[PDB]
Amino acid sequence: LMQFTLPVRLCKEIELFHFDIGPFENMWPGIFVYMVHRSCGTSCFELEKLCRFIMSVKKNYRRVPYHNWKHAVTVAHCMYAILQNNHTLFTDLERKGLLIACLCHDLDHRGFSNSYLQKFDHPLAALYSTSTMEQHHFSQTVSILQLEGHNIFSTLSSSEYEQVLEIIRKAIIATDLALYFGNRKQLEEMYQTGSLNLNNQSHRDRVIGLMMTACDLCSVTKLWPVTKLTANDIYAEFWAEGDEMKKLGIQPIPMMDRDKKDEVPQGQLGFYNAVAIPCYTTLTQILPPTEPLLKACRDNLSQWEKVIRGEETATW
Ligand SMILES: CC(=O)Nc1cccc(OCCCOc2ncnc3scc(-c4ccc(F)cc4)c23)c1
Ligand SMILES: [Zn+2]
Repeated sequence: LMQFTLPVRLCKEIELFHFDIGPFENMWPGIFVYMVHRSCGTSCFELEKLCRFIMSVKKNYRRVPYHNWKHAVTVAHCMYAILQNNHTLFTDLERKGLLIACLCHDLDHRGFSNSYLQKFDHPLAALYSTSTMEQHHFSQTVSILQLEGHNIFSTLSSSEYEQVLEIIRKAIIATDLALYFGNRKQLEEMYQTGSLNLNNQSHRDRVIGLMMTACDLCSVTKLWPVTKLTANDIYAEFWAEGDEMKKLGIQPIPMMDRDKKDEVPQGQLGFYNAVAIPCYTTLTQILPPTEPLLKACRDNLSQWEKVIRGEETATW
């Protein structure tokens, strides 16, 4: 049988949460196939159909500084590290579904938030009033699955197929950060009152939603030099959206204003405190083997504090 392999440094480092997939774009499909085979087995997909699916997904990602193909594969790797560190918790269907959801979660992203679509009066905002881009990303995912030769789920019953596309739909909708706050608040209550039950489908959903936020934000869990350079890509998108807000005659929030770069360090502190730390804290309480994400997140907050106090500087 045909079992994908990696050079020794990659074969080992890929098991770690802080793995960087590197600058060689033509290696990323091989990295993804490798992760699926070790996460779900050589059986769970027809390799011809998989590679065809991957290459069409790649084609429907755009040339944007942050929400691109590299990000898709990076987010899938985080989900792979979480699945491999908790191999006993997830069904055969959830493992298959979640690596696909991660690869597809940002399909056809143009570097703009839901707010900008609503202020621009984009057509997708008429089709879907909430989680605008995220419902688009999912309907893109369904389209690629319905292309001739791309149905990587072709061997499932009508029943399992519907279950796997409901896992993918909810997984992709949960990457809407507006939904994250309430989702994590409810999980924190259910954990502390001891009512959280992984056998309750409704509880599993919320838990899978937190994992998707954790994987989506995973650039804050890398080593500082990777985190620091990804920050330049994130703000490159943010500043372009701020410029497009000014063209509609709207003053953008300061974090989207390229005239307020000075405020980024303090902005990153807010983000680590209000979003990142709480996210990996709750994920670690529910899934203890995910502690390294929280630890790497705390290390980077401590690096942004160093930047504020002038003992360290980011050029951007
Ligand atoms: C105090 C406070 O609440 N701050 C606060 C709250 C809410 C969002 C907020 O964004 C701060 C901008 C830095 O954003 C980021 N900063 C570092 N890493 C990453 S990885 C993904 C994002 C990312 C995050 C939000 C997106 F909409 C789009 C991508 C991101 C900051
Ligand atoms: Zn994403």
